[PDB]
Amino acid sequence: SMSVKKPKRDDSKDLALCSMILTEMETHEDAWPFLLPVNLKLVPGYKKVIKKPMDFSTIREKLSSGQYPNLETFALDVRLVFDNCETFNEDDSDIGRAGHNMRKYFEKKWTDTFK
Repeated sequence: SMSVKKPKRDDSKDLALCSMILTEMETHEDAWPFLLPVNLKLVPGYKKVIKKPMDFSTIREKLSSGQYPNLETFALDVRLVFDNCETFNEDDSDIGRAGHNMRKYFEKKWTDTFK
C-alpha cells in the first residue's frame, strides 16, 4: 500500500532474457506454423474465429520496440500463439502437435529462467 512495498525483484535483465527465449522458440524445428502471421486472405475462417492473431515475428517486433510493459505481458502473447493454434487445429494434425510441443518447450524455459 502507500509507502509499504515488498522488496524490489531485479527486472533489469528481463528484456534480454525474453529475447533469448524467443530466439530459442524461433529456431525450434517445430516453429514453422508460428513464424509469420496466418495469411487472413488465404485461410478461410481464421479472421472471424481468431479474435486476436499472434505469431513469433509479431512478438519479436513488439519486444524490440518496447511494447511489452513487463515479462508477464510477453508470456501472455506467447501463450496466445498456442491458444490460437489449439482453437483452429485438431490435436491429431502436424500443426496441432507442433503447438503442444512448442507450448511445453516454452513453459519449461519460462520456469527455468524466472521461477
